Order: sequence, then C-alpha cells, then structure tokens
Amino acid sequence: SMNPPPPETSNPNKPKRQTNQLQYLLRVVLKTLWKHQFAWPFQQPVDAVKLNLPDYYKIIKTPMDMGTIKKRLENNYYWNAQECIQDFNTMFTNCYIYNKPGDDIVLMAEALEKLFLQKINELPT
Repeated sequence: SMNPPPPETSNPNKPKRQTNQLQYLLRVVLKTLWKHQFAWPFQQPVDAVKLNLPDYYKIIKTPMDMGTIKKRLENNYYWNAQECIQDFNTMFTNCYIYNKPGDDIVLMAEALEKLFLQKINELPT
C-alpha cells in the first residue's frame, strides 16, 4: 500500500547523448502528449496512497509516467531514442495491465497512445 521510490531520472555514471531523435522525443512527442486534456493522470508517478490503490505496486513492477520521462529528457538521461520509446510503452502497458477495458483511465491512455504512434511514425532518421 506504500509508494516506492520513483524511477531514477539522474545517474552520473550512465553514458548520455542528445541525438536528433531524442530531441524529437522531447520537442514533438512529449510536448504533444503533455499538453493533451487527458495527460493529467500520467504527468507524475502513480500515488497509490492518495488514490487508494494499495495493490498498484504489487501488480506494476516497472512503473513509468510522463513526469519521469520529461525529467529524463530534460536531464539528457538517455543514450538512444529506443530507451525513451520503451518508457512510453511501459507507461501505456502498465495502465492496461492494472485497469479494465473501457475504464476512463484506459480511454485516456488510448488517446495519448494514438498520438504517440502518430508522432513516432515520423521519427527522423
């Protein structure tokens, strides 16, 4: 029922890059999803205490959220675009795992994921 430490956003010994694809992931992908009307549940780690979801972190063992992704991008945490794309997909998958089809939160994730897919379809070479 308690919250775990959040995913790390800083690790000085992890090697880092600022590739054109990573810049696109921040300036296009993250920015588009972050401003969406349905972004709010995904803008920070799930607070299982405040939301009264005592089983959330029993089921979700690789938590991820756009607040974490935003900090990772702004902090140049990643080596490549695939790492960041994986974080987005982990976020969506966690939502679908924990919740039920048709739940409001699932419809919200689906809308954000549709935009995600549209933007990553134009990921620059």
